[PDB]
Amino acid sequence: IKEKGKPLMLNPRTNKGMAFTLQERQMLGLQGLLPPKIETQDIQALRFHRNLKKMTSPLEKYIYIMGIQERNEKLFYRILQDDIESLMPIVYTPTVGLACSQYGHIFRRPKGLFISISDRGHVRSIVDNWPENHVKAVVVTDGERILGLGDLGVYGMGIPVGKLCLYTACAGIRPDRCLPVCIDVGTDNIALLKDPFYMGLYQKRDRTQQYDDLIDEFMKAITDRYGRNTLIQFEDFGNHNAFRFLRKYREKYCTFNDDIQGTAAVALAGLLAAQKVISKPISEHKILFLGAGEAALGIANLIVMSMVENGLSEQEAQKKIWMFDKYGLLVKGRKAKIDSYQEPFTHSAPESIPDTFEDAVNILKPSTIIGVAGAGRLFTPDVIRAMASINERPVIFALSNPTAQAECTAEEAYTLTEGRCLFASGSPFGPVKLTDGRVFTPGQGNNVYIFPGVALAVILCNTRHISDSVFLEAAKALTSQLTDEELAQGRLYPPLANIQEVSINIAIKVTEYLYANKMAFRYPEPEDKAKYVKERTWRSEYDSLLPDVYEWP
Amino acid sequence: IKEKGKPLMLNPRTNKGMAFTLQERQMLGLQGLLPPKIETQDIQALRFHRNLKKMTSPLEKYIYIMGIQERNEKLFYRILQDDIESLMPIVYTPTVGLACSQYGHIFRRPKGLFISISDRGHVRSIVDNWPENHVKAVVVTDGERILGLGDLGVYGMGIPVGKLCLYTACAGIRPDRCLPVCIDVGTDNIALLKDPFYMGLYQKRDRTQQYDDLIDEFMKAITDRYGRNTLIQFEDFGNHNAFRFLRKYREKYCTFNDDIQGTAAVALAGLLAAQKVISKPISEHKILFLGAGEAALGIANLIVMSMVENGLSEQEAQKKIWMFDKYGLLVKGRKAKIDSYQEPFTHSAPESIPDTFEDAVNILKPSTIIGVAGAGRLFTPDVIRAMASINERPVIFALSNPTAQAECTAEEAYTLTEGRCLFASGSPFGPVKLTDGRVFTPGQGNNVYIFPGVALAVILCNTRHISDSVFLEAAKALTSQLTDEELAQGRLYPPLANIQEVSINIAIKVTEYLYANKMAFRYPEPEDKAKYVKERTWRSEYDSLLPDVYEWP
Amino acid sequence: IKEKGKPLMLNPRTNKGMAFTLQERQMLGLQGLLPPKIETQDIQALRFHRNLKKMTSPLEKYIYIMGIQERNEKLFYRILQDDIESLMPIVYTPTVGLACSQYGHIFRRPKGLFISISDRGHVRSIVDNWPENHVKAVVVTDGERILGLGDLGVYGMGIPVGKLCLYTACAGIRPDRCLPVCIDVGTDNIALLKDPFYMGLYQKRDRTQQYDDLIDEFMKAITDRYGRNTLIQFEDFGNHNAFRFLRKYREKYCTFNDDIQGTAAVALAGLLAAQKVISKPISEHKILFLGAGEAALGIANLIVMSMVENGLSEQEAQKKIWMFDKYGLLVKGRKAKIDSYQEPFTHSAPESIPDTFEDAVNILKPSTIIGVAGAGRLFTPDVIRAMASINERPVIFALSNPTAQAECTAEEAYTLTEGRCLFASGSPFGPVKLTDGRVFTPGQGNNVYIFPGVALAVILCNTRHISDSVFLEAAKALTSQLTDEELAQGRLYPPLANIQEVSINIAIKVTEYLYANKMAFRYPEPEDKAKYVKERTWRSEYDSLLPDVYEWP
Ligand SMILES: NC(=O)c1ccc[n+]([C@@H]2O[C@H](COP(=O)([O-])OP(=O)(O)OC[C@H]3O[C@@H](n4cnc5c(N)ncnc54)[C@H](O)[C@@H]3O)[C@@H](O)[C@H]2O)c1
Ligand SMILES: NC(=O)c1ccc[n+]([C@@H]2O[C@H](COP(=O)([O-])OP(=O)(O)OC[C@H]3O[C@@H](n4cnc5c(N)ncnc54)[C@H](O)[C@@H]3O)[C@@H](O)[C@H]2O)c1
Ligand SMILES: NC(=O)c1ccc[n+]([C@@H]2O[C@H](COP(=O)([O-])OP(=O)(O)OC[C@H]3O[C@@H](n4cnc5c(N)ncnc54)[C@H](O)[C@@H]3O)[C@@H](O)[C@H]2O)c1
Ligand SMILES: NC(=O)c1ccc[n+]([C@@H]2O[C@H](COP(=O)([O-])OP(=O)(O)OC[C@H]3O[C@@H](n4cnc5c(N)ncnc54)[C@H](O)[C@@H]3O)[C@@H](O)[C@H]2O)c1
Ligand SMILES: NC(=O)c1ccc[n+]([C@@H]2O[C@H](COP(=O)([O-])OP(=O)(O)OC[C@H]3O[C@@H](n4cnc5c(N)ncnc54)[C@H](O)[C@@H]3O)[C@@H](O)[C@H]2O)c1
Ligand SMILES: NC(=O)c1ccc[n+]([C@@H]2O[C@H](COP(=O)([O-])OP(=O)(O)OC[C@H]3O[C@@H](n4cnc5c(N)ncnc54)[C@H](O)[C@@H]3O)[C@@H](O)[C@H]2O)c1
Ligand SMILES: O=C([O-])C(O)C(=O)[O-]
Ligand SMILES: O=C([O-])C(O)C(=O)[O-]
Ligand SMILES: O=C([O-])C(O)C(=O)[O-]
Ligand SMILES: [Mg+2]
Ligand SMILES: [Mg+2]
Ligand SMILES: [Mg+2]
Repeated sequence: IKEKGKPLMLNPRTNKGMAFTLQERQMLGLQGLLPPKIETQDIQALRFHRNLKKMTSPLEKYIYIMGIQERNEKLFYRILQDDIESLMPIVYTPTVGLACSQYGHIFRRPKGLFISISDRGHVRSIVDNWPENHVKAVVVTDGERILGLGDLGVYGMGIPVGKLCLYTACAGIRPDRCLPVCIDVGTDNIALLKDPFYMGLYQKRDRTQQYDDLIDEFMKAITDRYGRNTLIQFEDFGNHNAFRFLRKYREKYCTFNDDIQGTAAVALAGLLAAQKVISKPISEHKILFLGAGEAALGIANLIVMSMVENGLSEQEAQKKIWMFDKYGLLVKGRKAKIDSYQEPFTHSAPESIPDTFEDAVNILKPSTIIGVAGAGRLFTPDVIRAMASINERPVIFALSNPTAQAECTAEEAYTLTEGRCLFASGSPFGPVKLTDGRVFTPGQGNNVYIFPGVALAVILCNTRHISDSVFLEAAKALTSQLTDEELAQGRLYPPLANIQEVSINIAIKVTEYLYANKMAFRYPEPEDKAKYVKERTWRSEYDSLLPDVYEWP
Repeated sequence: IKEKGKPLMLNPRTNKGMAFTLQERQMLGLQGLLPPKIETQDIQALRFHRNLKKMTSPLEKYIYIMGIQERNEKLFYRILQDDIESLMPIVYTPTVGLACSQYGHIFRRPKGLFISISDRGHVRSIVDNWPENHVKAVVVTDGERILGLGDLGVYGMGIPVGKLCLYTACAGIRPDRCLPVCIDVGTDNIALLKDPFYMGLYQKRDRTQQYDDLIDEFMKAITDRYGRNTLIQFEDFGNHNAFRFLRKYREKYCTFNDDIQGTAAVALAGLLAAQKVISKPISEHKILFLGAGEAALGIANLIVMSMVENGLSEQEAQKKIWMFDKYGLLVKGRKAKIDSYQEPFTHSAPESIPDTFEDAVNILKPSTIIGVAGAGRLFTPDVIRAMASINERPVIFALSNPTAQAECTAEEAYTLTEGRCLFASGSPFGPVKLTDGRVFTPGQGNNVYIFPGVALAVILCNTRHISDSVFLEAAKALTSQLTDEELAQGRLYPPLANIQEVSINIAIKVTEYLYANKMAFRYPEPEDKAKYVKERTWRSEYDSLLPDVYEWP
Repeated sequence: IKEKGKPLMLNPRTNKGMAFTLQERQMLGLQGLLPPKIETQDIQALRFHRNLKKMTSPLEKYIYIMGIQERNEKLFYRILQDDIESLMPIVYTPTVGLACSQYGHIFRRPKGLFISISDRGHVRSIVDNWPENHVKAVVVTDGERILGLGDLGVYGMGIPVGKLCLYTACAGIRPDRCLPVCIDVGTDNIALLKDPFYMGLYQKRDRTQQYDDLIDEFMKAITDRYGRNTLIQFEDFGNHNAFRFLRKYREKYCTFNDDIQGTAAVALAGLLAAQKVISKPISEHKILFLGAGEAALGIANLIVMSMVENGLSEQEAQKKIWMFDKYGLLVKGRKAKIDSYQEPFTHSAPESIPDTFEDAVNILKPSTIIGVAGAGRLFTPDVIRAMASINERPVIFALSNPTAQAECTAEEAYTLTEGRCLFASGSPFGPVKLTDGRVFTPGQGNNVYIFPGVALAVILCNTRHISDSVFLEAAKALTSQLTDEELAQGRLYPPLANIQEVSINIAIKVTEYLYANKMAFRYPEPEDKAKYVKERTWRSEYDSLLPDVYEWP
């Protein structure tokens, strides 16, 4: 580092607090600016964990923990590192959604880069304003589809901020190499538009060509400063834009859309674990999605990709997938429009056309039900019992977020199906003890199990473009870590507590994969990928800031 | 110092070059950015002296020495400290004059603060731009009367730059507590106006109320940022303005005029010493100046002041002084105009009116002749032979600078009067050996003998305004240091080799005087003035940049 | 740019002098710190050229131009650009060697990075100390074979500084992306060892493994901070080490040796041109080198590379080349040893063994004579007259530097062979007018025609390793720019005045080549190489530093 004195205390990337040794203190000119006591990170964490236990509401705790990050980065990740399983719900879903829902009211210090449509033509001057000079990963949003909460405009910057947090907390990507970005083109949320605390532009969402230049000007400005192979992960964009931007840049830049492909990998991994227990014939497999958007279409494809790879032709596989959106079942010739991506899963209409999802479930008789509408409890007990009746061991995936927008709860799933089902939820749900003593621990089908390890590998391997197979592999690497004993208690995914090692494990297998497919451009090719990855992960342990002083002979 | 790395080297105020000890190098991040050798200031000064010897021209030497000032401040002053008497003619008169004459051609790096009439109304933003926060001394010019060279416009910034050099070199005034300023309101110098290299406004001198308001705004802006008692020394302004500004601000700010008052002190000191060898009766004294501007009136003033303190009434004192300017003898009722300041020295015309200065010397028959017209060799051999005939020991002062503007040379003074005369010149002149073997070492009547010492006192004493009697006392304190032996060799002033110690001794005498007259506001009053002063002179030895590291009990 | 105020003027990479516009002065906090005048780069260079035309000696000039670089970088390259042909001899051979010869005496401000054997184990800390964080090209030396001046220790940093100047002055490589490095491991020059001004370690050259460790620690340190394909150009190392390191790193890093491969490329281009005038049958070709080190071996091998490319087998190619070193002709069975590299040109002794070069010339009767011993005038008139007698059109190359160590002069060559020869020198020589009115313009066989454009292409194409074919192509690309009429005046090389375009042209021909050979890794591959290259060349014109201020809708 190049600065000394107070500036080392103000910069959270360098600030250690009373953890600065007396040498550093005296040496860097901090002596007298800190109390005579010299703490350890151990104690600093203690003070936090003790102060946090006294808090009552999650948003109060979210404001607290996120405030460390703007104070002392290393202690902040040490805090997360100490108990990820418990800080997850606060720093990530569901509390992150409640946070964005009132970002402008709890705003203290700003985080991330902000790019509004009012800066069109100068997106590069802004980019150049970012303090970090070696960014490797960018997570971008326009806040049109923030979780299942809809259009939150600029109030949505809490999403990329919380995702990049997991980048470091789970895969150990360097914090100073990540960059959260929020593109402000207006908002259609009228409540926000009449809110004095709104942080974005007081205008409705611009949907013209002006919008497309902007993302273009952005993509180009970013790569022009940080490199052509900078990882750019699109997050929570509208359905229309997510797909068109993914198809627009996936081959131009190193980009991927978490909501489309990240979600695919995790659901496929969970579905894969489920087959481990059901061992049902690939032929008698039938899946019905609640929703036909980004996630549904992404999961659908990756699933067909696993089927193809397992025999079933692309066609015979797609015929195993049905989708039910806000207008009903996707069937050929329906009044409601079907897009390019849906075509493949739109079939000739069944005998009777379902009016309700419970109808679809009874007409189709699916073996798997995956909710991805973000519309609420659409998996009524009638739907669940329906499934429980149709399937000895039905697979129910309630993946919408946050919790309030989930299709159903761990509670209802297990209870209504009498502990026969295979439950998975996008948001956290506690274990479920049944009258008859049995206890089920539900897994969390969240992309957070994929995107950190998959971003690690892509960065470390200097990959140029992310192919969809990479996510097929990352799904296998994930489900390859589920133990028969973890499987034993209802978990379709490895314990969240072990997410850091799982991530790392995924990143390794994925790099191995990239190199093996001539997709990794880092030279030379490490002989031992495992060692290559672990040797490169960022640690939260304070680093010495003392000058290199040595004697001359 | 609060910086580290390359910046310490870029800043000449902190730069040591190869003198940065190895520890400083490693601790301040300079290791690798400097050659493996660790020199001593002593070696550094050798390199310089070794190099300067190879140089043929003074301007080439000036460009070189002034260049250390913009590279290594400590080394630069060390260099001057090494041999002030030989470096003076270069860094100062006469070489400075020649440097100013083409400042625009030899420009490398800018020095000082520049304020042009075009910045009117914003002078304070400019002042706030100065990097140094605790200025205590300012030397300012508008370049209208640069030495005897006339209006040189912004090319005259070399003057304030050199006066402040001799502030530190002679009196040990901190270099970062000094600020040379240039007020560019245009120039009347046709040549510079048609010169592509000129550094100021291409416009005739602004002599409207716009100018007076600029000076005012400057005086205010400066004191507003640094203090009401900040020392402002006016240098080389036009006759009219010099007086106008001095009367206007001498009681408002802590300011003085060097050309008027600094000159007066030195011509008095010299005149005092001369009287020691002559011991002529006060009644018989009769002085005649060649010139009647700033210096002549400033000296005529202090002379009269002495005479009054030694009997004579101010009225009869004045009557012993005569003046002869570009239009001839100042006499009551002459056609050319006399002003407020010259009226006391404009007398009823003599029996015959002198056409030339030689005529004056013969009609008037003065004991002392003080040249200060800045017009060249006006003290013709005849003027000289005339004086030696009129007086046994004539007193001849050729004070105009630079050397080419001087009224005569030592060589002419001594040889033409047969070593009888008592000479002093404004510019440097070497010893003169007469054919009869006698060797006379002329003294230099230059205000550099006065301003550095007076400035240090006024600063250290937190004095608010500088009265004329303070320059009277600085004259006594200067003459009181001339030894009989030095007097014996024709020196009317202490060797210039001892200018540093002469200056500090004058500093102490003036401080003693200030506190004695209730004009010093520094509390508490230092019991021992002498030590108080020497205790606070800036030294040229490299200081340590290492931090204050020490173990804890 | 992230800094305002004085720091912008101190940093030469940003400083514009009086070239800062009034808007920038006011906006960046420089108003008042610069004279009221606003100059253009055009007048700034005018002042320089005018000031320089007054200087008498080249070292005094070299000191003046190199100081501009430490004051205002863009103006420095502007003056260079203005007349490269005239400033070449000063900023480069022969004045650069003269400067090096007494680097410690003319030392003003440090340039480049220094790494001594005493920093072994902390080389990374030294590199981390370098202000620029995006270096792409490095020119490193140990001052062991500085030109034909031998061991100059650290006084040799002048060389890597000057080479990196031609990088920018000729191929428009960004100055801030270049890093000159000097490795001080001691020196054997006793004259330096007892020199009080010497800037390195007062110890004899360390030649143990500790030396190999250091070079290795540097190689890693460098790539660690700036990337695995950072260009590292070894310059003027000892014969043994030059080859040792080339063989050792050429495949691990992106490195090359200027003295070895550079010279090869430039001599082959000159030879090639000469073959255009001679048309001699490949069969009848016979080459004899004066010297058998870095340069000779490097040229020898590239010559062979070309003959084999045109029929001749490697074996019969080598048979055409003879070398005469300080011990005499390299023949099989001689007492003076022969290394691995010379083995190929160490033939069975001729009839009569030559004791002098003149003998070798008359024994062997070569068609081409290439002096590269740096031992002085060894191409005696007798040696020349002999060549003119043996060959109607003899090819004489006096490639040693500086001019004093050159084998012979242009005048000697042309005059003694009566304008029949084909001359090329490694140092500048004026045209030669023969008594019969004929005027010859000798070419300059200096690698300066090669290393810039080649470095540009390698940098631009992100090449990982530099093959020897690259230099073959660079030779063709260079000789392909010589014009009939240019040849017509005896030029075996394009005029030096066009050195910039030539470089760029060679740069493009090489990247086209790199790409065509799958040796460039910059993604994606530009369709039009020409535009791609001119697109990215650093320009000497001042860039605006004004922030991007724009109105919001
Ligand atoms: N768990 C994870 O890893 C993860 C990842 C990404 C998105 N999600 C969640 O998935 C939900 C939807 O996101 P998306 O990207 O698929 O959105 P989208 O807007 O692209 O698609 C939503 C789909 O659900 C349909 N729908 C809406 N209301 C419906 C209703 N009442 N009945 C039936 N269908 C209805 C819509 O027609 C649409 O096809 C969000 O709540 C989001 O939080 C979860
Ligand atoms: N001050 C600076 O600008 C600076 C300082 C140190 C290193 N660097 C860069 O780092 C590279 C040196 O290679 P290396 O050993 O660091 O990695 P590497 O070459 O093994 O890995 C390849 C890429 O992965 C990135 N990377 C490695 N670990 C990362 C992590 N934990 N989180 C996010 N990104 C990570 C690297 O930046 C690199 O571009 C050089 O290309 C250099 O430009 C820059
Ligand atoms: N970083 C800073 O801003 C800084 C640092 C050290 C001291 N100071 C100032 O210095 C004063 C401390 O008292 P002191 O004992 O040094 O002085 P002092 O009280 O004995 O002297 C009186 C005045 O003369 C000035 N002075 C002393 N030596 C000087 C010199 N060699 N050249 C030019 N001016 C000189 C002082 O600034 C002071 O204003 C305080 O007023 C303080 O504000 C400021
Ligand atoms: N040695 C020192 O310490 C010192 C200090 C200040 C000024 N000076 C020198 O004194 C000279 C004048 O400065 P000033 O401030 O008195 O200037 P000024 O402009 O105030 O006055 C100059 C006077 O000289 C007169 N004059 C000009 N030419 C004359 C001539 N040819 N014959 C007779 N009289 C003539 C003018 O009429 C005018 O009255 C300058 O050359 C200056 O360098 C020396
Ligand atoms: N502040 C910074 O750290 C910063 C700022 C701007 C650009 N960059 C870097 O520059 C690259 C952007 O692409 P580009 O259009 O500059 O080049 P490019 O991608 O077309 O060229 C490929 C390589 O050539 C280098 N290069 C280009 N011109 C050069 C020149 N004139 N002299 C020396 N090297 C030159 C680049 O550094 C790059 O690594 C990115 O890799 C980015 O990391 C870094
Ligand atoms: N013009 C260019 O572009 C260019 C480039 C690189 C080197 N050079 C010059 O080439 C010269 C040598 O460089 P190098 O790297 O080849 O050196 P080197 O030390 O590797 O080889 C020098 C050779 O000259 C021989 N030699 C020495 N004295 C001799 C003598 N008196 N008679 C016959 N042979 C003698 C040595 O035996 C040795 O074989 C230097 O003067 C250098 O300036 C020129
Ligand atoms: O961000 C997320 O956690 C997920 O992609 C979602 O939208 O639910
Ligand atoms: O500047 C001086 O040294 C003096 O006041 C003069 O004007 O000659
Ligand atoms: O560096 C040079 O100028 C050249 O390679 C030489 O050694 O003569
Ligand atoms: Mg999301
Ligand atoms: Mg003056
Ligand atoms: Mg060389």
